[PDB]
Amino acid sequence: GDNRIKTVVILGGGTAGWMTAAYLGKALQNTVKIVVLEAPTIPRIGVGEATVPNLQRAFFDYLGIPEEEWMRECNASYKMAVKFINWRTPGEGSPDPRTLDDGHTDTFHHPFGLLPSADQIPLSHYWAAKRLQGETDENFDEACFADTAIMNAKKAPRFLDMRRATNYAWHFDASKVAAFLRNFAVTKQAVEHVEDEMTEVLTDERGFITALRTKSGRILQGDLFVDCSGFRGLLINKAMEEPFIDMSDHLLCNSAVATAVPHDDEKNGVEPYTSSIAMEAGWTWKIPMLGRFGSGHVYSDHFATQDEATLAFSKLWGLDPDNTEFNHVRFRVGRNRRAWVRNCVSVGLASCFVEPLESSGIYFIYAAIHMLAKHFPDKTFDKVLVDRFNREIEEMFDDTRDFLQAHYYFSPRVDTPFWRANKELKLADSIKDKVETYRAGLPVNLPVTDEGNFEAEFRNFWTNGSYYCIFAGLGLMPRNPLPALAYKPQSIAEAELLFADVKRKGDTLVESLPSTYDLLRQLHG
Amino acid sequence: DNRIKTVVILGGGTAGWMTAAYLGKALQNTVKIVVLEAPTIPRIGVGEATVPNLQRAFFDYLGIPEEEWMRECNASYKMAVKFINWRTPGEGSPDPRTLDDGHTDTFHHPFGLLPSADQIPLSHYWAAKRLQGETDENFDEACFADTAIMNAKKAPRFLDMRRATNYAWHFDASKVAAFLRNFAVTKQAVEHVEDEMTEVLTDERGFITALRTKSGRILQGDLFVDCSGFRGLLINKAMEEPFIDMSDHLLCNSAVATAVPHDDEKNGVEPYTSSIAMEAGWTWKIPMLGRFGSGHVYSDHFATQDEATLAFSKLWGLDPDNTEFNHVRFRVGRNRRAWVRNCVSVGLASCFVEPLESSGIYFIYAAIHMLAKHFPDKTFDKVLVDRFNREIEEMFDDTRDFLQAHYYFSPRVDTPFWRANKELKLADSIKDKVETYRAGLPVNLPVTDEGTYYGNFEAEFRNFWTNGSYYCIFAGLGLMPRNPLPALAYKPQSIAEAELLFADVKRKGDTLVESLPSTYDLLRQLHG
Ligand SMILES: N[C@H](Cc1c[nH]c2ccccc12)C(=O)O
Repeated sequence: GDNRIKTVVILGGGTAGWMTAAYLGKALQNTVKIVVLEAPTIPRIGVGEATVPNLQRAFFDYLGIPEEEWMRECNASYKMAVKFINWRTPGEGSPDPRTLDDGHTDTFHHPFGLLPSADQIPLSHYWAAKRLQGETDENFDEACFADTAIMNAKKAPRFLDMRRATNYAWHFDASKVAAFLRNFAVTKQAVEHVEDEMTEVLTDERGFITALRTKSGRILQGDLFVDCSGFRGLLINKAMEEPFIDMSDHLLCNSAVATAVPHDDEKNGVEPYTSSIAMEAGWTWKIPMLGRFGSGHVYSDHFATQDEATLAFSKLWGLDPDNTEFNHVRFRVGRNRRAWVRNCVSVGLASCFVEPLESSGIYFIYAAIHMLAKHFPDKTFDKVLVDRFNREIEEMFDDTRDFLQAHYYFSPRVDTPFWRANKELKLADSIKDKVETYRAGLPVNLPVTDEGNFEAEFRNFWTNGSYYCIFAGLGLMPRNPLPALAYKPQSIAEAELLFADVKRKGDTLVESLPSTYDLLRQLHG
Repeated sequence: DNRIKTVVILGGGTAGWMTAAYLGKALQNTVKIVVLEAPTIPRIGVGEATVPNLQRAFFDYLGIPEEEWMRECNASYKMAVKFINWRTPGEGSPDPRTLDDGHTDTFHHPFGLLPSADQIPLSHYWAAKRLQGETDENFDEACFADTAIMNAKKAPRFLDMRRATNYAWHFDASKVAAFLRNFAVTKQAVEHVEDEMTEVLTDERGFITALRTKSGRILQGDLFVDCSGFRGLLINKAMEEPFIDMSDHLLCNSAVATAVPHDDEKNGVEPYTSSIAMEAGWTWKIPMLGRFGSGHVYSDHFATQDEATLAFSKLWGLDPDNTEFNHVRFRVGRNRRAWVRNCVSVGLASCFVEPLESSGIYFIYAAIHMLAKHFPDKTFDKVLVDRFNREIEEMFDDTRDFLQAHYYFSPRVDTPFWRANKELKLADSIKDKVETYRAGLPVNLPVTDEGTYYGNFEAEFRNFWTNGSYYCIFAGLGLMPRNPLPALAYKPQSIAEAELLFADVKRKGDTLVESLPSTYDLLRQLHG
């Protein structure tokens, strides 16, 4: 016979909806009808969104969409790191770094370049040895990644002839990526765009969804439903009654106030990185694009009111707190008990969320979509397929939640009740174990690759290098060097050449590369 | 200077001399290394099998070329373990019985990673075709050109030594030990003390300060490696670390072995290890130039040594009185902790399973590799020790589980041995993987190419038994998924892309089965 899914209905557009539609369009090879039900788009100012480097490999390449093509259509810029500003020093927010007890600037980078090795030990470990033994005054980021010097000079990750210099991710307008993908899905993949509100969810006797009724009275029948409805979870939470697990016992931020800020890219150039600017009750992103930069103060409302937060946010950029356009979001932090129940699959905010401290939102969507295609059911909805999908989403999420918690728990700051309450939170066992490992001088989640394949990154997402960037950046160091280094003088010496190579290539590239500004100007024909 | 200054290794053989040689290179002559070994009573070379990383991870680390060590220990090539009669009842025989469905009862467990189409391994396209009647081909022959190369007994290299395929090694264990002793003493300033141990001297915390020899000499050290074999003279006896018996997971606990002269002119040489099923266990065959090692592994709760020796002798038609037999009674399991205080267990002193999937040398290499990475100073940081212990326990339990799957999913129920296998519990870890397989999903999908996998030990160690190895054993024993992977029902272009991969396997197999020398002719050239 034929027990296959025939129709898929996706509730909600935006990134989650149109990413799911486009990806399933390619994955299911036109054997399945795909419908997107999206309420017509109330226009909101492009507050900017940041990504991680596998986005082109895991998503746009699967779809056959060249990098330059999609960037041109959504005002995209380059990202070589997240730069953390004032995460160690007390007081009011400021774009400018305060000065540490030891005299150095309170800035550290989390770049995506992965670290070379000598004698199967990463350069991280040789740096740590020299720092703990007084043989260097260099920061981890400066010693270990040429990317740090390239970002300090605001240079581009590519040459004008488009040769790659370094690894990088992307800044873009979310609503314009959604628009680009809608058009691609509708014109290239026979996806049906239904512009209407949902009013009823029709369910059979055993609790499966049979169809969505729209305002216009159209009945969208389907065998499988993707909830991309955002925080409301119109299908997964409301209709299906799957509980959401709040994880404010792990992260405190639960609110943001955002906007977009015109920018003199002639004077200042463009920063090829996202900035995480510390504040009293949370932090503030800055996502440079050609002509402006998106920003949003992420805060806990148990430690600041919306007005306190809006004032503090406005003060930061020196904006008129009444006559500038603000978007105010109150978000869920956590995940559904189960991402997929019966014939309902949650993707995006409907599934899970953390604050965008390490740009995890788009990644969560393409990872979930990738796992849906791999676990794609027939009408029997085998419980093992569903359970293994749910297992992958919970491990993906908890991994990134824990990484983020490490950013708060190991901040030295104690000046406001927010920063103090961070130290009151329990750490998940998983991240206590990794702290203990790091503190003994051992690597955490050693990377295995030279490519810098989505599947390799998904199983080991936050590698040794990323733990060092955050731990060492916040001032947490191992108790001692890796003991094996005391027996390996030849390896120490081999590592000295690697540090020299980082210095040389940093200097060579800081001279030969165009500015982010000049590459963007060339790109946006 | 709080560093370890001296390392004392109790015991030689493979575990002792591999540890000595590896630490010699790893510690860059900043540390004194002593091997205390009782002088060597010669024993029959019953043969040992290995995995492919051994040349890259060990001999190449030491700068020893492949041809050099193979020539010194009568080594041959290995492209798989071949399982014979694991599905059909009756007495042991070298020759495969026939299944109810007409297939011969042989299946291969070769090396390499399976190619993919649309991020789905070739295993899954094969399974679809088999469950849907579109193929009568075995998993092994559809999915690995190596199966055809092994069927013709051809070599994994051409005579000019171009690589054709993946492979590992058969060798004489005692000759590899001898080769490495000589290398460690003459090239790495290791001190060989030929004496028995009489005393283990300890401080107030129970840390070892020195070993007394029979001659009365006192070997001081800061770190002790127990390579003493099953007796665990340091880890179990002196340190009193309990051994966890795991006969509630595997039943075999005995072996009777020997070496068998072989007409390599008539029969050629098999470039693989054979696992020949018997009534109370199984029998290895490890071909080398001129002879083959063999040993019947058995449970003594289901056969006596006589029963086992007779049955083993019957198999090859050996004279059960006038052939030389080695009789081993082994412990199966691992220490509660591999490393206690300043005592590190390696080899049989740490852990054992029967050599059903050639895990002996690998267990040694992995422990040695992890010792160098976790190498302490005199403060013996408990986190270094704990992380070492965690790696060895997970390594062992993973392979114990994989091995149990060989017995639990054998369809055989004809003897009380095969029946008792099905009375044992499966560990959770392996139940979960069976359930995943049975829904058509991959188990332990490889995440790197072959270059990375066999080039960086850390990539192999985190993914040792891949999707391919689960299919080789499950499908080989006749456990199949309930249904194909549902995603495949929506992916006709991907089905078609997989058909080209099957065609590529056929072409490579046929091209190479014609152009390659016999294992015999490559061995003849190698041992010139
Ligand atoms: N890591 C795997 C182990 C392996 C694969 N096939 C066999 C056959 C016999 C023993 C071990 C293995 C590899 O080497 O590819």
